Amino acid sequence: DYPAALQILMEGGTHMVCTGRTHTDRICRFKWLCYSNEAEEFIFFHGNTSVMLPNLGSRRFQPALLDLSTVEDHATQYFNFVELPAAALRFMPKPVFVPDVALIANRFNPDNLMHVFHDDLLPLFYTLRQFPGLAHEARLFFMEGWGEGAHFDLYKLLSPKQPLLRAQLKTLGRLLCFSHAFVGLSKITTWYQYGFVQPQGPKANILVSGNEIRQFARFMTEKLNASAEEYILVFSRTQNRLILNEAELLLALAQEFQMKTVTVSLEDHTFADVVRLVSNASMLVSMHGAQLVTTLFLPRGATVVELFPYAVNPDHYTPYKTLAMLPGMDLQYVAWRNMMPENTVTHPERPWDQGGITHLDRAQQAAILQSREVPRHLCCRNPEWLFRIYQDTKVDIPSLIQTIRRVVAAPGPAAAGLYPGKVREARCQASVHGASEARLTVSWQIPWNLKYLKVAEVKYEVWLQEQGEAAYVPYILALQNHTFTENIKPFTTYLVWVRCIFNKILLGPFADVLVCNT
Amino acid sequence: ALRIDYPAALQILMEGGTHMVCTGRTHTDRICRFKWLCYSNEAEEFIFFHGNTSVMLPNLGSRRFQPALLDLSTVEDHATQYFNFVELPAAALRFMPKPVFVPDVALIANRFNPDNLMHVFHDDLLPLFYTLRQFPGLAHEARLFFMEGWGEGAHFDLYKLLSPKQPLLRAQLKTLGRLLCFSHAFVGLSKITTWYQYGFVQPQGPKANILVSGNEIRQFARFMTEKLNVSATGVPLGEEYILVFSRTQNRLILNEAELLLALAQEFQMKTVTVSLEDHTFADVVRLVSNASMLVSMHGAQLVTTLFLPRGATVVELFPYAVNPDHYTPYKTLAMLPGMDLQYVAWRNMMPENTVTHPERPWDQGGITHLDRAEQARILASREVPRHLCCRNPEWLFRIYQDTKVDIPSLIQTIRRVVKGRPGPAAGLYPGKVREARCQASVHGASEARLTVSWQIPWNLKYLKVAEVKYEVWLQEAGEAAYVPYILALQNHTFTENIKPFTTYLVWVRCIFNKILLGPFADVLVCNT
Amino acid sequence: AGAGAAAAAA
Ligand SMILES: *[C@@H]1O[C@H](CO)[C@@H](O)[C@H](O)[C@H]1NC(C)=O
Ligand SMILES: *[C@@H]1O[C@H](CO)[C@@H](O)[C@H](O)[C@H]1NC(C)=O
Repeated sequence: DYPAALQILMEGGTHMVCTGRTHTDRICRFKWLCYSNEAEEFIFFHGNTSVMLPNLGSRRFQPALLDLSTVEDHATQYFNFVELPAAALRFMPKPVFVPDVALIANRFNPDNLMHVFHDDLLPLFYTLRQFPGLAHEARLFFMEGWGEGAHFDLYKLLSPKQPLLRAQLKTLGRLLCFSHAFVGLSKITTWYQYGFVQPQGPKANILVSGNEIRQFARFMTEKLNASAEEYILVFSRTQNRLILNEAELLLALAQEFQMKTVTVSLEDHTFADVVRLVSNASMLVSMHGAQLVTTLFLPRGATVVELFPYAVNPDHYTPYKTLAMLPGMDLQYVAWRNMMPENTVTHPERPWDQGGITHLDRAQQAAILQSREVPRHLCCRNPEWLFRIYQDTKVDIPSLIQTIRRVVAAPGPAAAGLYPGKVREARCQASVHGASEARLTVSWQIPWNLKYLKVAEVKYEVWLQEQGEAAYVPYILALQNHTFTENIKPFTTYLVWVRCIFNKILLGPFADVLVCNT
Repeated sequence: ALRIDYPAALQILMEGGTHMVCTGRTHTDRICRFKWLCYSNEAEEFIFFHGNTSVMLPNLGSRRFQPALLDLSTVEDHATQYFNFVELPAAALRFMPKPVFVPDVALIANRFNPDNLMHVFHDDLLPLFYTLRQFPGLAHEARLFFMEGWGEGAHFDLYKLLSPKQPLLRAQLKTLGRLLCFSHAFVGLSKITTWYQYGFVQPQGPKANILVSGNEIRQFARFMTEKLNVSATGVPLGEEYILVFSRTQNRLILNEAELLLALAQEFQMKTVTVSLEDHTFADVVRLVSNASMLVSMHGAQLVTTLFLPRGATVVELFPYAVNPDHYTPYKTLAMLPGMDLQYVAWRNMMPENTVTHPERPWDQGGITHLDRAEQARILASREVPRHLCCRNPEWLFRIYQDTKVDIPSLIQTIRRVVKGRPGPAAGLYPGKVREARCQASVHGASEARLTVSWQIPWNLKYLKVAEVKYEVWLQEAGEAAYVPYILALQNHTFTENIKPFTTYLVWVRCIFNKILLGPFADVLVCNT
Repeated sequence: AGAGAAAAAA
């Protein structure tokens, strides 16, 4: 069987068919893709069955073939290969073949829980399921060059096979060749960009809703075997960015909301226990931090209470607000900001990577201490940002209660979210009553899917443009047959668009335009 | 073995609902994998049922109608080829007919023009061939479903070559049941193999960024000749021939007999006539695949260019008033890198050698249905002006002319490319240059200089490259990109615009044979 | 009640 595989590779060569016309949305299916551990290069061997789709010519290096990580076209996570004739294998080491179908990708930061879930686990979960036979067969190959990291058990939940790191590759041989490998990750589940070009914030076009997040959450909960009574869950930290009056907070929350209030920690609980506690929590209170990505495990109707330290504007750092407020998550979000400079504890003497500022000159650390709000900045090591985000915080309990109370009246515990179809049989007809004046009648049938729906509010939006103007003019209607008279001139061509709306915000598609003459 | 459990599949649908995962961020490059996607023949709508395990990826919200989910055709954002579904709760199945399940994994797509051979190969066959190969288990298991609404068409036998399973048309779906539900269905087509656009927004022409090469075209062609039971052995020697496409119809070569004798004598080679109407398509491919040269009037039959052997020449003839540089779907196909074909275009310049037909119906070039003032403008025009797609009457009037080919004119046109007899491998790119180093020099009265060095790309150690050069760029900290240089060997020392402490950014890349530009290595900051 | 790939029969 090995002689056959070596024969197929040397005669047939590498085969490549890729998704997408751009490198930022490209996932490639490879057959007989090779990797040289010596040169640290992927190899496309040209044989007599080789296909290279897309065939980019010199554009394969403008900038590369695809992105290996989901942090958009990052200069350090590009994938590419070098080309060789399949006959060149005669001067190369006898290749070692990986029989398992493989998914090759790069983890952005295996040590940060937010990056792990947002950049890796969620894209991996659904990139697997994009292609048949991957979700239960594929072996993950991480090539970014990091170690197992602080959360390697979570990656193992995806795939029934042990993932491989790049360092483990050289052990197997000088020349590996994957009989069947997929390369790249979908960006479709991401909702946040970290701020390499403009300040960090939500993505402009989020293509994932709360339902897709939750289906992933239930999968992870099942693979973790973790599938008073009501309680408020306070997500404590143990190393840095602490809540100094945690005990006072627990009692005040428990008294104000008449609910058991309980702490959880990443350092003192197993992650399966963390998920189990978050899955049933009616409210999640936490300082801004990577542990708040567990928001995706919260049940429908829960409330997220994110605490921000002194001088940190909540509107500038919204990865957990964006996740909690996604359509379909059915979560409430509350942000609280420490405005009281005596309720904060700074640590200017720590290393630079955890907020220290003594590496800066005297005037700059003074301007930082005097600043009352962190300015907008870019990734990744803004000293004022690191200095303020790594403070310790004494929470002013009265103001926190008042801020949560603007949203909550006892922390809550169904489904919805359908869009209309097109209206059908849209017709128009004009008439000229009495003295000189036009009447435009528009009618239609309900969308075909409304026959089987129960919608609290069904409306129809009619868009009524004059032949060649900037007119449109809005109309929201409940009926399906309307006659317009005001501002309807005779001997005029009117274009009419009709769409149906469920519950004010679920806008259906427009039907074909109606041309109507008065 | 033969697992057919309707109740379990029905409860998976009623409890779980539809599952959708799609590639791409925009609707013009989106292919969708569906599980339990349903189609109502009464509503003529695909249905997404929301259930316990439903996934909608992407979840576009109201943007699913701006303009649609994806393109069912490869004619990019047409207007009449969009795919979309309507949403229902899975529980609504209680008020609907009992569904009929398609246990086959399906590929759902729209054929653009099943009657035109160019559209069949360019819009459908090649995109279908490689869309199937994008996902494991499709190439030899999927059944094709065509939803555009056309009949079988004149070339349905070609669509059936792509799959062992017989494709289905939309009209045939009602006979299966009122409500069809696909257990596993892929929707959409890749645009990656296309090379031409038909002129719906701007005049027709080649795509700006063609993402397919001749090698991928020829791998598809090799698959098709195998399915057509056409061997791949070739002709003997002395049996080479020039192939001339003929028509009974219209768009005729009036002096075909003179043309065949002239080409045969000029190029010292037998000439053969081929016709789409008089030959089975297997015979057409059999003839084209040995042709040393292919001569034909501009028309859909020239898409068979993709079956030509390496080294053959395409000779395309254009009737009077038709500018060849305006109608290049086959010039683009023939001149694709890796196709190994030569292209030649000839244009009838002599109005005494054209025969028009103004009294024919509109779709055969007739102009009798127009105002006589526009008939006059057409009859007097010496060249079809640029236009938008489809029913341009002057274009139709000129392309349906008959043509008397000026044989000496044609032979000169071919002789600019074919110097002897007509008829019968590489293409690799360099890697990055390795260990790129630069060394500034202190000279004389604090003169500076720059010496750059690098190793050969790693893949060059196994390569047979005729010409290997290297391209070096300079720059000035924060000013426009300096001088580019192209040199033969891996060393050099510079002299111009030198002198003290300046950050000089240096980019180096290797180039194989004129045009194969390799990637740039990491930039080198060289302080003076 | 059909899970059919199905042949015809007139
Ligand atoms: C709409 O109402 C008009 C009267 O205003 C009537 O003449 C017409 O038949 C109605 N059309 C439909 C489809 O009900
Ligand atoms: C033409 O070529 C094809 C393959 O290149 C081959 O099947 C066929 O036999 C050839 N024609 C003749 C007359 O042999």
